[PDB]
Amino acid sequence: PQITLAKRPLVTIKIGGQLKEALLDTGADDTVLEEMNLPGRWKPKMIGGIGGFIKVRQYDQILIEICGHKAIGTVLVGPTPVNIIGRNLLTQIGCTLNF
Amino acid sequence: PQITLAKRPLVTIKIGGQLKEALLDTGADDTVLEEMNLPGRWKPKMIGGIGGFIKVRQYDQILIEICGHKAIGTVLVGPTPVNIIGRNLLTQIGCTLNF
Ligand SMILES: CC(C)[C@H](NC(=O)[C@H](C)NC(=O)OCc1ccccc1)C(=O)N[C@@H](Cc1ccccc1)[C@@H](O)[C@H](O)[C@H](Cc1ccccc1)NC(=O)[C@@H](NC(=O)[C@H](C)NC(=O)OCc1ccccc1)C(C)C
Repeated sequence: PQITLAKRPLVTIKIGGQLKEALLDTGADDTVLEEMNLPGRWKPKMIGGIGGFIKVRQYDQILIEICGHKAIGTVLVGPTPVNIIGRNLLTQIGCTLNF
Repeated sequence: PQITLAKRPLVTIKIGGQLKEALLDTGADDTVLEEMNLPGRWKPKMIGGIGGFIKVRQYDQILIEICGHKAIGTVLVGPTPVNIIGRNLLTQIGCTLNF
């Protein structure tokens, strides 16, 4: 589709067999999900943003469906106040910016 | 222009009599720039992201140009490590996400 930006670009996703919404985020290199249960091995990492840093669990090879398109890749889980799909999955679903 | 997302979507902007590089950010409500001098007597403002909140300065009716598309709006300034163009300006230049 084509999504305008007068509102937050919040879309429906499926991950871990759960429906959620997430922000399609051109300014995020990575994908960061609100605190949840995911099965699998992970490893601690740390990410930085506006407020500073946070600890997150990194999981690789996680599948997510975003507005009907599938992507598989790394996902970080931690205390973000919003789920964020970053350029790592956005490129897989063919997403681009246009003006 | 069509921008893809293998790399950070950095473009060149003109603001405040200065040329700068910044990130087109669909997950930023507001535009936020690294410390510079701007025209006007600013109002304080709180913004949050990954890691909590920071206090920044808000300057309204600021002239900005992005890839030759002019826009006027609020621009915040404070301790971002990167310049960010938020949806407040992205909608003015007719920017959309597409897939
Ligand atoms: C991982 C990402 C989330 C991202 N950071 C990165 O990509 C970093 C630098 N990458 C990285 O990989 O480094 C860590 C690392 C190190 C070692 C190993 C592994 C990893 C990030 O924070 N990205 C931000 C840009 C940035 C980049 C570098 C440094 C600082 C900032 C925005 O693009 C990103 O789009 C976030 C998304 C977001 C939205 C909401 C909550 C949390 C995060 N938006 C924001 O941070 C913006 N906030 C907003 O848009 C908020 C929600 N609005 C707002 O606060 O308005 C007023 C308000 C007032 C009162 C209450 C509420 C709101 C902010 C820039 C304006």
